[PDB]
Amino acid sequence: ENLVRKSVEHLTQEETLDLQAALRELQMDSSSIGFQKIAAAHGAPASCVHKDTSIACCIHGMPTFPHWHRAYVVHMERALQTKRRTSGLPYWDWTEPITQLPSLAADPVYIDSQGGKAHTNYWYRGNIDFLDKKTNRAVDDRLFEKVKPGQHTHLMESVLDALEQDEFCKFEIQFELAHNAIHYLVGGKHDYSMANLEYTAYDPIFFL
Amino acid sequence: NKVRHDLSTLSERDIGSLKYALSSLQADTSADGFAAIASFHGLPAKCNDSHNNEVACCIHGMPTFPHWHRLYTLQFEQALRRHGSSVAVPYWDWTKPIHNIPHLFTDKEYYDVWRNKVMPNPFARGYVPSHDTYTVRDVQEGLFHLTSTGEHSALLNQALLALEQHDYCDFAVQFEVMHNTIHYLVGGPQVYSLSSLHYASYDPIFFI
Amino acid sequence: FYIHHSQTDRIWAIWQSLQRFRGLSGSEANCAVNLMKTPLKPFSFGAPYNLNDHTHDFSKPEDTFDYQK
Amino acid sequence: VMIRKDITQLDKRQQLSLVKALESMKADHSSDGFQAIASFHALPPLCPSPAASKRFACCVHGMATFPQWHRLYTVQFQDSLRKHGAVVGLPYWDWTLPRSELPELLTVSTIHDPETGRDIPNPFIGSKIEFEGENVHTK
Ligand code: CUO
Ligand code: CUO
Ligand code: CUO
Repeated sequence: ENLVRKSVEHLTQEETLDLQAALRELQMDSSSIGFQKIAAAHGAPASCVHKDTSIACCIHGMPTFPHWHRAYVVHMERALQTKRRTSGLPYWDWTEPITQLPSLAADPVYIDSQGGKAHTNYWYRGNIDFLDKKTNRAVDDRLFEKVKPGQHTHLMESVLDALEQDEFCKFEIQFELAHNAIHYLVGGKHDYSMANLEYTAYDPIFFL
Repeated sequence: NKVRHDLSTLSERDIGSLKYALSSLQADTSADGFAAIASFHGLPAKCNDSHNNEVACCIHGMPTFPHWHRLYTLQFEQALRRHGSSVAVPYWDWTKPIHNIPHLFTDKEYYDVWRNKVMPNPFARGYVPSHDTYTVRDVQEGLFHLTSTGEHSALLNQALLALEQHDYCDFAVQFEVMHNTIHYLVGGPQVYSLSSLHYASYDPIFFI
Repeated sequence: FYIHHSQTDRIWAIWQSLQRFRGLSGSEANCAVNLMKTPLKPFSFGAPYNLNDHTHDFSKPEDTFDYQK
Repeated sequence: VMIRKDITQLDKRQQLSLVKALESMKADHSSDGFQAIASFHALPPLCPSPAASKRFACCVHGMATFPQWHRLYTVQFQDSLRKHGAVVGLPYWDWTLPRSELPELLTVSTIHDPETGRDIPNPFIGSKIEFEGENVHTK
């Protein structure tokens, strides 16, 4: 029935491979349904405001912000189903510190079993068709991983404070800030990456 | 003309030179270049001649075997020197137990630079253009050596035994086998790897 | 550029030797004490930009006089 | 005791090393590399920070500190060449004496060192300014 989203780590190899093949298949999809077209919605190319001057189409700094992005994931999720993705879009729990990056997203190369050939992982990256360029990510802040005097982490603290807020809007301001950190760490300096607003959509990490 | 140092001993400055040199090595299209240089070891087999009848170029299971590989290393060293490598290619002392795979080779990305640009680590791997396949490595953790003595690893024992042999021929037999272990370790089951005769030359670990 | 500066540096060294003859310590500079202390970039900026350890340590000009260093 | 000698005095072997070393230095991808080293003195300007909006050129010119800065600059090159396998220290061209002929080491465009027997351009003759678009020989 309804798709279930599990953590990336939880994903089984079988599940992961389905995901592996599906997005890679998805990348090929030229259709508007296709991933490349999907990326456009988040940012460049922008056409958010129709005839008037374009601006990035994504609500940020607004309470609408969580709504828009949530909608965004589903769109991709649907795409995976076309891909015949077995399960829903996995989520990378940034909050918990992780010793290493997630294998699925992190590994630049995915090695299939049975001596499968090593190929670049689809999750590792994607290409920007409109602006001929390849997206890239650099994690300047490797340190973020496993930094914590205990269970509480900077993200946890930030999120927790946001959590303790009845007002949705009050929550949003706190919540949004936590959200932005991942883009910053992953994207790093690179112009084409999660760090950039327009470019970030291309990275598959954005998805997770 | 040249000194060889251990990988661990290599300083960042020293390694940095190596990092760049290999990158430039990879670039070298010429026969002297890396892609061409690799073929010397095995596939494609140019060895008897370019003619269709062909065999692997390297001599194995033969007393000539140590001679050939020795010569082979110099070819790379000269290549790097041309490239501007400051030092002779380092050797990865296998005999000592390896807590972890050397950082220079292991790191997929070579983040450090004044530029602090992120790039792939030429040391990490290369790809086979003919096959249009990519190198892969399947390594066993077992390589982390545990032994009763601790000092006397299997490699150490095997190497030492070979060492005590006046007969060169006898020496070579023992000598080669110890040599074999690393190819198996890194390559693992992967068809395209050090474990493979033809493919193995591609991996940069090979030189080390 | 390098060749020229080498010569210029050579003459500077010459001056230091003359100063020793004078009896002034060659290493010691009396003048512009404030500037000498300050480290000179990018030498001060070590890696990744400056791989060289020696220049990095040496960035203070005070240290620079003794070329032998 | 690395020794810096008059460029003229230098041996063919000594010359050999410098030519090869600099040429390799030119190639050096590293930050230690020649192109990078060059940027220290002037453009691209590194001084305020390697990445800063307004950048100034690294010249402690017109200051007392000036000889010291340049002194380090030379050694930076010298150390670099050594990484390259420079046998000796950077030589000095004594302008003080009048010179009918310009130094051959720097002047000759092509170098046909006898050992290799191959002919290559004299890295000492010039360099290319990469960042500046001008992919011209430093004229
Ligand atoms: O929000 Cu538009 O980027 Cu995560
Ligand atoms: O032997 Cu031919 O490769 Cu180690
Ligand atoms: O260059 Cu700044 O001094 Cu000769």
